Amino acid sequence: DSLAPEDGSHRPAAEPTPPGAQPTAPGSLKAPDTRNEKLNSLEDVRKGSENYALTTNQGVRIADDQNSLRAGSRGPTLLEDFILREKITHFDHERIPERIVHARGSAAHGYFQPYKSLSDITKADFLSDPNKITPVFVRFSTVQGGAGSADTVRDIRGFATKFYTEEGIFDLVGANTPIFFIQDAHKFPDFVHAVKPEPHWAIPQGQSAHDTFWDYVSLQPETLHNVMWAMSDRGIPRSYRTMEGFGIHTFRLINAEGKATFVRFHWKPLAGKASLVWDEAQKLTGRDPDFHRRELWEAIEAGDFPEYELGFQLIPEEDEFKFDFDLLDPTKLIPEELVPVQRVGKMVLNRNPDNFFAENEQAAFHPGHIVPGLDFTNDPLLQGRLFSYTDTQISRLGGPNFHEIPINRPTCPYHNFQRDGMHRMGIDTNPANYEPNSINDNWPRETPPGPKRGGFESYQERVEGNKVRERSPSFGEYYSHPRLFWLSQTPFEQRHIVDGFSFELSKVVRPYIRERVVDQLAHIDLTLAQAVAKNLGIELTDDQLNITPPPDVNGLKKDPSLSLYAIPDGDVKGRVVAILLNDEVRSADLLAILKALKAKGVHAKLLYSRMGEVTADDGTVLPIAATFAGAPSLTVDAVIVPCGNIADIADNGDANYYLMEAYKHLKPIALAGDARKFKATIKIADQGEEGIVEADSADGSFMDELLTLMAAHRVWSRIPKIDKIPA
Amino acid sequence: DSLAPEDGSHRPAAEPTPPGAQPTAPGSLKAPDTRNEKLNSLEDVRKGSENYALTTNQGVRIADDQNSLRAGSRGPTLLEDFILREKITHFDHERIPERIVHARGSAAHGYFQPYKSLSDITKADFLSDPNKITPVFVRFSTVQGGAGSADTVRDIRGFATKFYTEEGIFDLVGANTPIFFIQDAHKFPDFVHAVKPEPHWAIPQGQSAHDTFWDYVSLQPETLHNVMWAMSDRGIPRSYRTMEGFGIHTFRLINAEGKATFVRFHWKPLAGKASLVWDEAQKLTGRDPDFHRRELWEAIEAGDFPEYELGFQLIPEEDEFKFDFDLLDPTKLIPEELVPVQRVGKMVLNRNPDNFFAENEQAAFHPGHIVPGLDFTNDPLLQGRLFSYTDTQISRLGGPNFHEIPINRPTCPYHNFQRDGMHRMGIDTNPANYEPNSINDNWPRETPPGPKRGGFESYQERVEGNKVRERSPSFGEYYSHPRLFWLSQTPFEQRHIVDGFSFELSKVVRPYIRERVVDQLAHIDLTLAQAVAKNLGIELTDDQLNITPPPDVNGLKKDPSLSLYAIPDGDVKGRVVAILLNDEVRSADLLAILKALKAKGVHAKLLYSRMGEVTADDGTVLPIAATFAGAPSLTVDAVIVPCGNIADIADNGDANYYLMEAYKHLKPIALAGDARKFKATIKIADQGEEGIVEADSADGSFMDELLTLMAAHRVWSRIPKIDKIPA
Ligand code: HDD
Ligand code: HDD
Repeated sequence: DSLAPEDGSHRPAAEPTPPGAQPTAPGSLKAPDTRNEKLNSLEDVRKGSENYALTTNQGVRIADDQNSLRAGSRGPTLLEDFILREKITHFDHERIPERIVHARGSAAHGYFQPYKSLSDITKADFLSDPNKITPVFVRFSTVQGGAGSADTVRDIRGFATKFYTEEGIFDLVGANTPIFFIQDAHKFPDFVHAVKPEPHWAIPQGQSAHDTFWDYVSLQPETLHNVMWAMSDRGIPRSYRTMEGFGIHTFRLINAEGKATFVRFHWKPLAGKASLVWDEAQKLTGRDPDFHRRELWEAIEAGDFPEYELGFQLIPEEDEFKFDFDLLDPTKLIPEELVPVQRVGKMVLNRNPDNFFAENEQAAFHPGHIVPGLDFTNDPLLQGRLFSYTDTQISRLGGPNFHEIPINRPTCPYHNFQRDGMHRMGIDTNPANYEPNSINDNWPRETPPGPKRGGFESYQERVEGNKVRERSPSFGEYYSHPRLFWLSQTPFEQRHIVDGFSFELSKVVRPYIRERVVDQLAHIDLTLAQAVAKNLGIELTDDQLNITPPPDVNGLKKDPSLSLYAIPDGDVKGRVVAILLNDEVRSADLLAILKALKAKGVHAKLLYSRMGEVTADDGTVLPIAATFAGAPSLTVDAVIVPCGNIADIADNGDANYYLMEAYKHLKPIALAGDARKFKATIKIADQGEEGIVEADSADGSFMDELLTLMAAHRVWSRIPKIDKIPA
Repeated sequence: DSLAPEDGSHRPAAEPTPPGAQPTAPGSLKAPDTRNEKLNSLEDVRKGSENYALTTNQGVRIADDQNSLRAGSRGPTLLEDFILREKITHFDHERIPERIVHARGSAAHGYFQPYKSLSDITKADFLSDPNKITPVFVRFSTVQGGAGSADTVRDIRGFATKFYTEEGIFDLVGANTPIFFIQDAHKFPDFVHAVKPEPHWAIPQGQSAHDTFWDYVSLQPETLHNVMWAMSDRGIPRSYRTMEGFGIHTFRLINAEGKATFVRFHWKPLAGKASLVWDEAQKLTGRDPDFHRRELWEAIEAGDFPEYELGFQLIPEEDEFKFDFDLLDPTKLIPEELVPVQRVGKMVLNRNPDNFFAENEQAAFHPGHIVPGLDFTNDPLLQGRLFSYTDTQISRLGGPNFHEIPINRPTCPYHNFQRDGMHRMGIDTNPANYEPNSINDNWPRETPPGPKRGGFESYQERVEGNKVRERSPSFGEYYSHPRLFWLSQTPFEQRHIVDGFSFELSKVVRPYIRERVVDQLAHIDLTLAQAVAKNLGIELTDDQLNITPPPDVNGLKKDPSLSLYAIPDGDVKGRVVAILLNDEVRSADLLAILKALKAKGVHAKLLYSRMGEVTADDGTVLPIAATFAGAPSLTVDAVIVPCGNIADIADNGDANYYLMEAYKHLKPIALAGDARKFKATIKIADQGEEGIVEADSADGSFMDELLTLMAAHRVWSRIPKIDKIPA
């Protein structure tokens, strides 16, 4: 019975559409023409549904899927109802363990291509030819929260890319900050337990603002550098598209001649760097906990493909010990002023998955999954990571055949003498299951190392030392990087860092813990220490006021690449404007607005006080995306209020608060005609004010002003005016 | 090392302490003298920590837990480091599958005691004597969200009680609404999948406001009744302590004579019925996603034990067919005006767990777990539930030995011939592992049914009919209960229902689904349908305008027990008041304020613009609990602003907004002396207005008036005033 509407409006058009225009859908139905080798290789397991009979898992057609089998229609359910038990059994066993860390993540498919051959420095096949494309699957995530936690929390973000290369899978498993909190993997469980929900009551979710995290940080100064990044606006990115990606550790590139080059991996967001502000981010976890997941999926459906530039920081083997920090210390970043990021290639994410569980939830990424031409280093965090990502999927993905889960399968050949394990898919026909063997003539065979298509051979690094459980003495420096980071931020970023620490520490119940953290801040910078201390009602002591600042990092007093906003990098394509409608919209304003927005690739969401439709002054029927309360200003980048019958929304509480919220969160607001009367609500400026666009109508000049504001992301000059507005 | 602070402030006092005064802690440490048989039985597995050496899982002392073993202090990590590998292995496999539904839940220990023997109607041992104390373990939950999802979402709430009886575990697995959405267990997966995050992208979390839920609802009218409950304020409870509890299904009570009585289980909140308002609940999912979990824990730590009264709806076997609706239909409630709830006993929750994962996450509840004196019915939803709850823990808790997990273990004896299975703890010495046997003289033995301590025998219900997959025709009525619920709500409750539907339907992207639900509502009540339709810009057709309303339920045109607020049941103990401080507070007001609150067990939180202290007019040093932004008005029940230097916070946006938010969410507000200046922030006239307490000081009747408002929960007369106001 229950069928599609007559008009076929149940199904989304299979073409790129702006966010909100059509219901979202599985990637292969939304963009059937978007292909790559990995996507095509998944065709063996994709299952359709249209025009097929409903069946059991054993292929038996079901006649009645509305009822259990029972003795009489008001009788007991019978044990022989195998249709019911199969259906319930499958339901009862739907869940699989979520990831210990990074449980909350959003993923997409894409492709990578190098700009030029990198054969002089590496024999890795995927970086050898500019016209050789490598399919990717990328998963972005948060760290602390469960798979059901919110997206816009303050946390580090994970940035994992699976490269399906012709010589094996390469997983580049990184983050959105260039360092990690700890130095040795042996302490991972301590750090993670400290930041995770506390053990007695399992609170708080997706928040570091609790006693145990700050206790750990206070006793483990090595965490301060990544804590600085977390407390900055880097901890609350606007989108996965507008954050940097870093592999954190120093790895090696190995060329065909055997030369090893130290490398640190970077991802540069081609959409620019952009973060939310704390109040916005926190409120957004409540208004839309799926904001980053939704934004990524819709960008891809709209053709606004998340694009990243892969970059390498290359350090010659002879320069290993030439910085004032150890290259193998993952709490230490390599300043771009010292070692520039060389551009390597572009990564484009152009298709969403079909089924989240099957492809995203089951995907297994592991930093040990390298290929010939790449190698590890002795970074002690990286070292311990190699043990963990293979181990963990034995329970998470049920066994050692996790490489056979469709999303994890290599697109290149794979043959070995490994057999069985739970849910073995591969049916091996090889007479032998061991080597050496004569019965299959020793196949599959080992392959000597070589310039191309060779077997993996580890770089023969000289190892010289006693068996010790000891931290390198060169890792024993914890304040210089934190301070380099602090001094590289703009004044408004520095305040946001202050506010982040002050907010977090205010949630720490034990006051001595707050004081210990403030003491640690005094070893980084007294201006910073004092600003936090004042917000906590703490007085720095005389000894604290006399702590000598840490040395500069190899002479650097700052490095602007560490700031999100010091150097403009603002792209408006893919951003969204909230348009506040009224019941007699001036169609001339609306036309100029959409044309201008369309030219720059900026989307629009038409909002009103109710759903359904509104008719403009020229009879144009405008479908309403959401109500003012339904899609808060949190969800958009700027707000436009066109002229029309302004008296319709002039006394609307939600319409007024929409502007106050956007204003508080430093977003550009544009008011046309009688819409300028909303200026009173945001008690500010008579003549005008930088950040607020105004004119008698919405024209070319009005829209160019707004788009220029959006290019700079937020109106930082308005900071001084926001802490009086009651919003 | 010796890192605790000399002064012992790291450790919370082991005595009842109000919320926020001390760091929360594991139950056995916070309240060591609070015991019961189950808590004492868990002593064999409880593990301490203080004064013990740090070891591996095999008992080997660890010398250095900061480092991995490597060849050289900057060398590679060695495979022989078994201390590293064991610690990472345990960490790597910490997670277990979350529950398929109700993954998000908060639990506590407690006890139950009947008021009088129920031997005349049931031979269940736990109800046979008023002096018989039964230890309980209760878990409250949401339904849709994952374990890391938020607490104050709009959803049904789970309410599961594990009764550790002398004759077996009795699990009463209910919810906070008297009905469920579907009629037959075979459609459970259908309904759940429809409400859960959509499969392509896994959005949205913790919400039924999406197309697939409303698609299903519109095609399955049986769901309308529970949908009505969810859309009302019942879907967003103030706390687990202030919601009702129901078993939903009609079960049987069996006495010693063999007589069967139909019974529906009820839980009455002794703190009363109380819910949030939509905007507060949604915002509160952002400001504190653990609000219910925290509130439950802290109430128990303050000694404000959640107390519930078990009640029975009793229906004689001869009255099975005397109602308009089928007694076995779970989408139908039994109106208390027809069948009164008879008070049976009291449940007190007085101790939190020690470890959330071990006790809360691994607890397994199942409604098939009944004891002699209770029995099932043919309710088709219940029938299928009996299959599911044993089945699901084979994956969730790793096997069939899940009753051996400490929290799940019976306190009474258990002996049988079941053996082996993963994680087998019990070491059986019985020579026989089968019955009948002679080698152990047939022990353990079967026990015949009898008045007390006898074997389980099912009630010999007559079964007659053909083997059919068929819904009983008596279940085919879908609108009369929904309508009864609608008509029993107050006008502001009805507005809130209209608002829930309107908001949820606005998040449904396909307009035709919205229209179809509107068509269903028009079968329930025209006023309701029209109001929702208006908010969605949908016009009812003339046909929809003349749909004749469903008949009354057995002559009833309303039943006031179905309303949260129609019949007052306001309890103020355990509620919390925000106190907006200034830098020269009038200490006399503060003393009057704080003592009046303490007298009624109402908690307070002293807030300010920063942390630290503030000095009152007489030099009294006031400890600040949180900042205005740090503990938003969403978390409190009322706000008081004492006299003092009001100009200190008068132009503080946050303080002003605090009052705007609380005013909007209908909470009592009290302003003393110059704190009346804030009236212009909330637009209060000079003469005052109901819901706002105001006077020259906090003396006389100021606190009694404020406490009367708190007793009535929220100021429902202010609804019309909140319409405008930009907050
Ligand atoms: C020693 C253990 C260890 C340590 C020291 C790290 N983690 Fe890790 N992390 C794991 C143990 C692990 C894990 C336990 O193996 C996980 C979770 C489950 C999974 O599959 O892998 C994982 C997941 C995981 C993911 C999610 C993969 C996904 O999206 O599926 C990311 C992006 C990171 N990690 C990145 C980091 C960063 C950049 C780290 C340091 C630089 C780091 N990990 C340290
Ligand atoms: C046939 C399937 C079935 C049906 C029709 C129901 N559920 Fe259920 N229930 C599940 C299958 C299940 C489950 C999959 O077996 C769960 C998941 C986790 C578990 O242990 O039990 C569960 C758990 C579960 C819990 C959480 C126990 C805890 O806190 O651990 C609550 C309170 C209930 N549900 C309540 C109910 C009620 C009031 C429902 C309707 C009357 C209902 N469920 C219908």
